[PDB]
Order: sequence, then C-alpha cells, then structure tokens
Amino acid sequence: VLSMEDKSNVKAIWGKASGHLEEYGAEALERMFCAYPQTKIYFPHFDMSHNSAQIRAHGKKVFSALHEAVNHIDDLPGALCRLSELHAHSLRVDPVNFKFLAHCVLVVFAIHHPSALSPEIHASLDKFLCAVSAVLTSKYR
Amino acid sequence: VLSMEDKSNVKAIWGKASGHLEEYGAEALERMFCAYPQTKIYFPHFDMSHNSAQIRAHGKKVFSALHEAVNHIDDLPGALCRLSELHAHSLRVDPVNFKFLAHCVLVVFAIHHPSALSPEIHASLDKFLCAVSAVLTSKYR
Amino acid sequence: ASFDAHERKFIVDLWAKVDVAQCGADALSRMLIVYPWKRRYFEHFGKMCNAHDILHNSKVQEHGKKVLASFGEAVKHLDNIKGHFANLSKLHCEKFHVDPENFKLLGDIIIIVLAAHHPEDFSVECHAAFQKLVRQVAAALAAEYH
Amino acid sequence: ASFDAHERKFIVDLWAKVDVAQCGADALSRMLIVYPWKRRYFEHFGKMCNAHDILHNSKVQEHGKKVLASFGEAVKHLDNIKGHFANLSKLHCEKFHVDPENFKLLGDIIIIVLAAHHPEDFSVECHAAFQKLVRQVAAALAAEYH
Ligand code: HEM
Ligand code: HEM
Ligand code: HEM
Ligand code: HEM
Repeated sequence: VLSMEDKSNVKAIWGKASGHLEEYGAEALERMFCAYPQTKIYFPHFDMSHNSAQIRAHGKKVFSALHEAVNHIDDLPGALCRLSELHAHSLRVDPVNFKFLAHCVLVVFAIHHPSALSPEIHASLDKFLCAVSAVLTSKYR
Repeated sequence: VLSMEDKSNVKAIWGKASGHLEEYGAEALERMFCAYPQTKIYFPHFDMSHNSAQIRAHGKKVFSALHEAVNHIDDLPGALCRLSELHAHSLRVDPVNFKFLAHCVLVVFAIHHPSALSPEIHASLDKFLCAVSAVLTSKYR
Repeated sequence: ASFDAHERKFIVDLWAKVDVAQCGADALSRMLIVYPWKRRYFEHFGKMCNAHDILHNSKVQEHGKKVLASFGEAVKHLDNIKGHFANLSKLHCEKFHVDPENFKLLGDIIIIVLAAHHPEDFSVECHAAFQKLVRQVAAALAAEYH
Repeated sequence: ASFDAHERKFIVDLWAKVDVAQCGADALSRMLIVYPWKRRYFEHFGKMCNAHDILHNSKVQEHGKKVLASFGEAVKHLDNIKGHFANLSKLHCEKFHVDPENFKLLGDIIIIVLAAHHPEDFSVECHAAFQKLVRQVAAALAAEYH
C-alpha cells in the first residue's frame, strides 16, 4: 500500500521528468533492450537502433501512461484498466519482464536526478512501480 | 482479481476441509518444515515432531485464519489486517516463505481430495492463496 | 547436494509406480491453465484460449508425455542432474526462449500431480525427497542460460 | 558466459573510478530501506526501525564497505566468479541463513548506486556490462545453497 508520504514522494520525483517524457522513456527502453536482451522477442518489428523513431514513440507512450498513473495514484486499477487487458490477455507478457522495465526506470531517474532519488524517495518510487506492475499483471486469462 | 467463478470454486473446495482444519493445518506445516527446512528459523521454540501439540495448535490457527478469509473473499485486506501487521512489521517474514506455505496447502488438498482439485479448481485456489499472501506481505515498514 | 540413501529410495520407489503418460499430460495441461502467460511459448500447438481447449488439445497432451519422460531420466542420473540436462537447457534458452523462472513453476505442478495420483505413498518424507529433485532439475535447466 | 573484451573494458574502467567505501555504505543502507524484511538478517547491528536510524548506524555503514569490497574482487576474477565466491556462498547459507532470492535485489541496488555516482560513464552499453556481472555474482552466492 502507498502511504500519504510515498504519494508525496512519487509526485515530486515524477515532476522532474515532466518535460522529458519522450527522452526518459526512450532511454529506459534502450536500457531494458540492451541489459535484458530477452525482452526483444516482444518487439520483433522494431528498429533497435539508438534514438530510433519507433523507440522514441514507444518510450513516450510508456512514460505518458506512467504519468497518468501518478496523477491517479489512488485508483491505479481504473487508471490502467485497458493496459492490463493488452499486456496480460492480448500479448501474454511473461510477468518477469515488468521487473526488468521497472529497474530500468529507476536507473534513468538515478542518472538524471541523483540527489532527488534519495533512499527514502527511492523506496517510494519502487513501491509505485511494483503497484503499477501488479495491475498490469492482474488479468491473465 | 478473483472472478465470481473463482469465488464459487474456492468456496466449494474449501468446504471439503470444513471438519478438518486442525488435521489439514498440521499436515501443511509438517510439509512446509520438512520440504523447505529454512522455514524453521521462524519457529525456534517449536517441538518439530510429527503431530506435536505446538504444530497441531498452530496448524489450526493458520487454517482457521484462511477459513475466515474465504468467508470474506470480497474484502481480504480487512479480513487479514492484523495478520499483515504481525507478519510484515513484527516478525519481518521474508516474502519468499509465503510461496512455500501456499504450495504445501495445495499439496494437502491434492492428497485428501484429488478429484475435487481439478485443473480449473486448482487455478482458482492458487489465485486465492496468492491474494492472501499479497495482503500478508503488504505492510513491510 | 547429493541425495542420501533414504532420499534415493523414496524417489526410486515412487517413480516405478508412476504412469508417465497420464501424469505428464496432466502436468502440462495444468501449467497452461494455472499460469496462462506460458501459452505464448506454445502458440504453435493451436487452441489455447480456455481450459477446455487445453484439456482437449492433442499436441499439448502428447508434449506432456515427453516432458515428464525427460524429467523421469533424472531418476537414473541422480548423481549428475546438471550434466544430464545441459543440452536441453541450451535448447530452452536459444531456441524456445523460455524465461528460467518458469521451470520452478512446472516443478511445483509436478509435485501436485504426483501427490494426487499417489496419496498413500506421497508422505511428508517422500514429498521432501521429491521437492529436492524438482529443485535440482529446475536448476539444471536454468544453468546454461547466459 | 565469458565477458568479451568490450564487456571487460567497461567494467574494469568504471570500477577504477568507484569510491568503494562510499558506494558500499550507500548500497547497504538503501537495501535495508527499500526491502525492510532484510533487517531481520542483521538484527545484531541494532537500531533499524526507520530510515534515519539506518543512515546513522555505524555498523551498517561499515558493513557496506566490506560487502562492496568483496563484490569488487569479482573484477579481478571475471573468468572465475563462481569459484571465487564459493566459500562466501556457504557462509551465507549455513551461518547467516539468507534466502538466495535476496542477492538479485542487492545487485539491482548496486546498479542504481553506480548509476548515480557515475552518470556520464554509466552508458547503455556500460550498464549492460555491469548487469551481466551482477547477475553472475548473485548466481555464485546462491550456488552452494543445498
Ligand atoms: C510500466 C510498465 C508498462 C507500461 C506502463 C506499458 C505501457 C504500454 C503502452 C502505453 C502501450 C501502448 C498501448 C497502445 O498504444 O494502445 C504498450 C504497448 C506494448 N507494450 Fe507495454 N508497458 C509496460 C510494460 C511492458 C513490458 C515489460 C513489455 C515487454 C517486455 C511491454 C510490451 C509491450 C508491447 C510488445 C507493446 C506492443 C507495442 C507495439 O505495438 O509495438 N510493455 N505498453
Ligand atoms: C497463509 C499464510 C499464513 C497465514 C494465514 C498465517 C496465519 C498466522 C496466524 C493466524 C498466526 C497466529 C497469530 C496469533 O496468534 O495472533 C500466525 C503466527 C505466526 N506465523 Fe503465520 N501465517 C501464514 C504464513 C506464515 C509463514 C509463511 C511464516 C513463516 C515462514 C509464518 C510464521 C509465523 C510465525 C513465526 C508466527 C508466530 C507463531 C508463534 O507464536 O509461535 N506464517 N500466523
Ligand atoms: C521439468 C521441466 C522441463 C523439462 C524436463 C522440459 C523438457 C522438454 C523437452 C524434452 C522438450 C522437447 C525437446 C525437443 O524438442 O527435442 C521441451 C520442449 C519445449 N519446452 Fe520444455 N521442459 C521443461 C520445462 C518447460 C517450461 C516451464 C516451459 C515453458 C513455460 C517449456 C517450454 C518448452 C517449449 C516451448 C518447448 C518446445 C515445444 C515444441 O516446439 O514442441 N518447458 N521441453
Ligand atoms: C553482492 C552480494 C553480497 C556480497 C558480496 C556479500 C558479502 C558479504 C561479506 C563479505 C560478508 C562478510 C563475511 C564475513 O563475515 O567474513 C557478508 C556477511 C553477511 N551478509 Fe552478505 N553479501 C552479499 C549479499 C547479502 C544479502 C543480500 C544479505 C541479506 C539480505 C546479506 C546478509 C549478510 C549477513 C547477515 C552477513 C553477516 C553480517 C554480520 O554478522 O556481520 N548479504 N556478506
């Protein structure tokens, strides 16, 4: 469960990414593809170059989705309802992969905003990305 | 999420254990202690004999708790609120251990009621024990 | 760690009683029903929308027989489980691209299938012997994942 | 799998820049804040109720320096990670009773600490080299768990 303080924490570190959703989003996927190359089987049709049009556009959608999630952090199931059906039912993404992308999001914030991602902030953000992952893996079958 | 059918399923297989909460409960712990001996570090003060008074009494409490959970399967967080504080805050049980005990519960039902634990029933029961485990691991810190 | 004499005897005596075709079909069917994302790895077997489809899929049933007969070969190679499975491990990683966390989940399902077909024999000590086996087999499949 | 020449060079060049005392204290502190059940394994270091207590615990800070210096010895034994860590693995299993799933969680925290102290150097390819290292070190610690 996310406390009131976790929620303040997540909103505040999230605000640092506000103008950089495509940038940060693209970097996180680049990192997930390179550090966990098994994730590439889900994107057979992507150009896997650095700063590829396809990766920039998908990195934006991902982080735009995570941005609405933060803005509805009280009701994550409703905020991510359609996404959970896409990921679990239509794409059958193996639930281990959500841990990989969550770790890469955390790495992007640490690179770009090292002081802001203090230990207690790091704990809140990690709680929020587990919560989002749980909603996205909630609808298998 | 547990569907309406999962819920019918869980209630019906649960009813088979109704007169055997101490029996089934004791057997599940015996199995968890023997097959995952690392779980014994949490019970330093227990007699670890077969059908020990301490194990019979703890097996009953566990399955009695799981029986109220089934009876409140719509509101698991409220049904298990006090338990979640005991396990996560006061005892700091490592979250891997909840998977071990859940597997041993499933083994007990398979031994005692092999026909009833059909594949679709097996899927519902496993969804319910993950849901209970998630509530019990929800309060770390 | 090595199986002791007592671990060995539980394992070797139970496995001689096991119907490998029926338990293998059972184990494979249940794993696709209980953990539905695993269906993606078998999208070439066809009809896997619901549990009726799975239970009636002849290729799923057939495949379950092989998986369990393979696993059954550990019982003749208790001293050498990691070495015996090393090629299969390669095949899973490279050809079928299966995430190694899933091997532990099949191993648990196998425990449940054996428990249901052999209740008098699947005692507390027997179940501990088999859990150790299943942990070693899942580890030998994950081992060549680099 | 073996580190190639390019993997090796990323790793070896980053690690020469790392302050091992400060990153080790940082990594150990964060792991007890992010995953609070791990505190039970260290109930002999004392005050671990909140995150202020942890950040101010001298024994936690000290211990973090050793853990990272140990990990740092993998960089001189890239060809032999499983062999180098085999005794430590024993010690964790038998003496400290630590569940091997937790090694992967520390390894991720270490990636995050390195990323924050070395942002210009922690490129996409460098991060992939280090992720492979951390996966091998976590596997070598879990290896003697029988
Ligand atoms: C934070 C976690 C995640 C979020 C918020 C997220 C969000 C999204 C969004 C917004 C879309 C676009 C949906 C649309 O256009 O209607 C999408 C598609 C997709 N996602 Fe995710 N996703 C996440 C995790 C993952 C993971 C872990 C994988 C695979 C390893 C993955 C694989 C896909 C794939 C394959 C598509 C289809 C994309 C395509 O058409 O090319 N997602 N995701
Ligand atoms: C389905 C999962 C579980 C349920 C429903 C459950 C339920 C309970 C209950 C009802 C109690 C008694 C609390 C009281 O008397 O006030 C308890 C205590 C305890 N539980 Fe659990 N528990 C579960 C899982 C676990 C696991 C996985 C472990 C450790 C591996 C564990 C370790 C303990 C310990 C050490 C105690 C203290 C017992 C004592 O005083 O001797 N529990 N649990
Ligand atoms: C005890 C654990 C396992 C054993 C002993 C095992 C054994 C086998 C064997 C013997 C084959 C046939 C190899 C061949 O074609 O020559 C196979 C194929 C395969 N296995 Fe496994 N397996 C195990 C676990 C798993 C798991 C957990 C998954 C997926 C979640 C999986 C997915 C596959 C797939 C996709 C194939 C290829 C199927 C085909 O194209 O016919 N296996 N496995
Ligand atoms: C990179 C991963 C790790 C490395 C390299 C590592 C290394 C070490 C080293 C070198 C020691 C000192 C051994 C000695 O006393 O001679 C140690 C002790 C210990 N480790 Fe680890 N460790 C790792 C991960 C973990 C994790 C994840 C946990 C718990 C969640 C843990 C818990 C402990 C504990 C409790 C001690 C004993 C502490 C004491 O009594 O002073 N370690 N470890």
